[PDB]
Amino acid sequence: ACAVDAGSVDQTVQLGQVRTASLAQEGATSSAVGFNIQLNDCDTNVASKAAVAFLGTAIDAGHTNVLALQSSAAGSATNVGVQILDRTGAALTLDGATFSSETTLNNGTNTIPFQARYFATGAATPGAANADATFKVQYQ
Amino acid sequence: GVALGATRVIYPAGQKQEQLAVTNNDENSTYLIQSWVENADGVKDGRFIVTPPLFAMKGKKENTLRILDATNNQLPQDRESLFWMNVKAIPNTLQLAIISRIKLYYRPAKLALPPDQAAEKLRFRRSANSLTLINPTPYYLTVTELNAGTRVLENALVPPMGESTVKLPSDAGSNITYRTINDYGALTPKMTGVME
Amino acid sequence: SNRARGYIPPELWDPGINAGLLNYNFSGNSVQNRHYAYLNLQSGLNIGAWRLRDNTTWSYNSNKWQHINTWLERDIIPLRSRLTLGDGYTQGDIFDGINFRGAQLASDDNMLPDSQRGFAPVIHGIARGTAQVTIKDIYNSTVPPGPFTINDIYAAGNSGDLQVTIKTQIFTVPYSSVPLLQREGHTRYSITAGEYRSGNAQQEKPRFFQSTLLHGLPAGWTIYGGTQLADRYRAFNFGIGKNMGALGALSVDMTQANSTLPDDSQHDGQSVRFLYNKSLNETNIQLVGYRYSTSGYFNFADTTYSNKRGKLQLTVTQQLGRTSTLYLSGSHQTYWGTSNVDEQFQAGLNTAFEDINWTLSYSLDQMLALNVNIPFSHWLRSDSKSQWRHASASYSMSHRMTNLAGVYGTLLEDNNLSYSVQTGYAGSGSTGYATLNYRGGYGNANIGYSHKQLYYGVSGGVLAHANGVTLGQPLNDTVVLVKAPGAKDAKVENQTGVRTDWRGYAVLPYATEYRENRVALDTNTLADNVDLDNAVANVVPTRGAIVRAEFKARVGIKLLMTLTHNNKPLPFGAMVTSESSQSSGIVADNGQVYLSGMPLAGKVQVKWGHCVANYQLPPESQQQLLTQLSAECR
Amino acid sequence: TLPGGNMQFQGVIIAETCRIEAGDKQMTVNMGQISDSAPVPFVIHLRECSTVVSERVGVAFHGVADGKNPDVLSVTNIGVALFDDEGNLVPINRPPANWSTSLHFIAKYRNAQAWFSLTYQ
Repeated sequence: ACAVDAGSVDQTVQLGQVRTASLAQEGATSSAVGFNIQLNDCDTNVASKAAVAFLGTAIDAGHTNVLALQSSAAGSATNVGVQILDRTGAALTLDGATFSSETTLNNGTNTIPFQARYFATGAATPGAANADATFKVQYQ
Repeated sequence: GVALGATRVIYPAGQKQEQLAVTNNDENSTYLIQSWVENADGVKDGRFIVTPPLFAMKGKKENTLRILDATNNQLPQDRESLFWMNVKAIPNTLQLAIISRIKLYYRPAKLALPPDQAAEKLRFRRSANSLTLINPTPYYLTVTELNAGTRVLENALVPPMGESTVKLPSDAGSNITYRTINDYGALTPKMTGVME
Repeated sequence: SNRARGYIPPELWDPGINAGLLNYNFSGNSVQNRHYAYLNLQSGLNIGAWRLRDNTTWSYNSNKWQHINTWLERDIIPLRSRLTLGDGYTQGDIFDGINFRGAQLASDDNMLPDSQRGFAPVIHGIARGTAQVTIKDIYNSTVPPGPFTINDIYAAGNSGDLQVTIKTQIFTVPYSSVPLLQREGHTRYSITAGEYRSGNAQQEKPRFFQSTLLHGLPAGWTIYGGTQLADRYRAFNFGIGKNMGALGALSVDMTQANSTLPDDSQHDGQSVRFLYNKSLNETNIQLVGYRYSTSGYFNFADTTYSNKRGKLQLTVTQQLGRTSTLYLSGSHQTYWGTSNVDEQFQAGLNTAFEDINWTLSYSLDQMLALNVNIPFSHWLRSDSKSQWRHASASYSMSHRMTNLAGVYGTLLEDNNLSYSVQTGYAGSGSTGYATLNYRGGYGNANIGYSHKQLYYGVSGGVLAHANGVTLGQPLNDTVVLVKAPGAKDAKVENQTGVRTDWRGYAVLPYATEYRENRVALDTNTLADNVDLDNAVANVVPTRGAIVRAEFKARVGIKLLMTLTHNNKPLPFGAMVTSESSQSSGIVADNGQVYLSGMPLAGKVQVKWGHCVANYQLPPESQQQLLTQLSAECR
Repeated sequence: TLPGGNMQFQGVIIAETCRIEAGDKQMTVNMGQISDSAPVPFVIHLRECSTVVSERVGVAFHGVADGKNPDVLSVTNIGVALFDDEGNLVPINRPPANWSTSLHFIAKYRNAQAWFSLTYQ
């Protein structure tokens, strides 16, 4: 019934600058940047709940819940990754079949917010940090 | 303690001002911060102004230093220029005043070679007991990890369009490896030396 | 008592300010086939510490004001929890997530420091003498002789083995992770009372009680219990989870439910949920979630009307070449009575080498997809300032065939104007898409043309605080109200299109709650005539708190003054004050003092430990960025 | 169940200078009264920075020079001499010479302030 908002298909989110002080050892985090997935022309009768599934490359086997960083000729960061959190503050895995917190769909424009941040899987080395993940919207 | 936001500051020509952060995370120390800028030789010069030149910080706090240009377009537009930014944090007995020096790269707009590719274009010349680094790139090169076989050499800084000489032991290996530091303060992966 | 890494005393948390909050979101869809108006309005009042929130919807086809939620949430620091009165929802980690209207008292994980989140075994034991105990380097410090309880181990998920070296008994602490596990000495509780609310009109509205408890016993054990009582449904859930270290982690819970059907018939049932997370092998991470529901087992959702024989989920992830991520997922559901079985298998291979990001996915009817993402930054030099560098190409092919090739990125100075033009083809339908999103300092406006559909939407927020009304981007829970009077058009940092208006008040839509966040005003894009006393502040807001970060700005022209007393530069540390604009400063060196916000003509007062210096400036100095004058003091 | 699209995250990471934390409170090394002399040790800790950045740090001393000897800090007819852990004299007002995250220095008689300069390569 509903259709994902056009423009939300191709979305770019800027995390700003994070100094290496905030990423000391494994488990350290950084500031969070808000973003959302828009939904328009939703019919609640056909589907009443919505969920989002994220699919993306993992930085390492033991940290599948953290994205991987693309190599850059200018020098990308090392042992750092991108972490995605739902509205409940819980980390989301990137296995491709883990639906986030199901949210009740409403008639009209629907917004499902999420958060992104930097997760240090090791010693932090400066450089560019470019990542990308494929998100899937599921209707119930 | 006092801490600088970045290790080196890139100042693009044409931009009015630049920003740099100064942080302190010791909630029980009073710090008088003083700032200034000196030329390549370490002599105080008025070509750059830091605002505020001096102020006071108490508790866990950070301030924003603003760097203003005053060269008034009296510098070349074909090569980068070097300056030294100095930040001092003033707290019988001896008092320890900590002064930190960081690099300031004044970078013109028009440039043929992007900064990333400058590292791979460095050239070497092996003399009898010294090594000379020919750098026809328009960027300052901060060469470290200058390893010569089983003998490691001293780090060096080569200005653009120039050559710098470093000592060379006779037992140093034939192959030479070096690394370059980018604008973010990270070591470029090891690269071999292209002898001419 | 060692404080946890990242702990802030609760007295440093700002409850907020007395303010009215409004969040409007209007959308208009004009579809011309060879008009729908939706409006979502969130009203709110932050009086004292409570947070009154209300949601309203209005629609128009080409008037129906419909309420959605009205709730008063509050934070209780002594109970380390939050209280929700009104229409809310229950997470239901062990039970089923349900919406309701009533009183919910729930513990919160965010209020704890980031160190004490997730699962990480705590290190006990005694170190002889002064030992610099080292954990492989998550933690590195010493400890006085005697028993020590290291509990600052960060949540690292599966990971590997933590080597503990005392300085020398060397013992390792391998550990696994299950979401249902808890740390040692950690208690999570959730009490919910009130009526049940559901979207379906057919379902009844009974009053219910729910209790959920999660306790972390020592040595990697977790005991979790739950009780769901109602007029017709009575269930008790008991579960145990164990960390076996190298072997893995286990969680098993049984729920006994006496449930009454829509008919008067009464049924009894038991359900066993078994969850197993394999440790790291070789590389490969496996999650096995099984649920066996015997005949006669029902949930509270089925009880409030007017079975599942078994469920099996198996997820295997393997990383190869540090680039490719094999994702296998299998779901298999049986049924009671009906012998039909629902199966779903999904296998994906995602690889991102250099800048190219290519993903090939397969799913079972079957569906295969290939996605290629290529940022334009690969080809053109990053030195060039052409806006086209902030663009990327997406090429997708889905097998019916669906091809979609598009360019997308930003082309404005502040990366506010997000543009996306994507041609497509379905096999023969040619339905291209084009969208322009603008995120400015007065609201977000998104307009889209789809080959015909025309979307136009505006989202914004109104804050009625003490110092007037401030308009800004749509508000997301905690909002930071930045107040810098006299500084018009000052862009904040680490956010896109969040600018101060002529009043000088702006709003940061998002700031992490119970955490230290930096609010900085970028002086680079700020007017020369205005100077900020402090361009950075730090605030730690609470859930739904409007915290104010104050920055004082001097509006007069900046000025550097060379002061000499008795033909000699003023001594270091001399205080220079100016009552003309209430400005202050300290002499830096060589009798030079910097002063922000000074009038054209005035007199400054100097205190070495009492002198007056008159000064006047020609109007030409006002047009100059930084003026320097020399004024001998009396 | 329909595909959503791609979502890109972009940012940059920058290093930072090593913070200086002298052992004594407020960086005030108490020496004592005078009737070389008894050694007075002071420690410096370079904290919150990567090892590579910390390694490439040039440490130097400079300050007020005594009239009798420009290589000793001015304070009667005495001065403060600074020695490294190895005990060799480190002259004041000298070019940097790279010397891990914990520095140790000794002061001896033979108040004042000593500009302690850390250049970051």
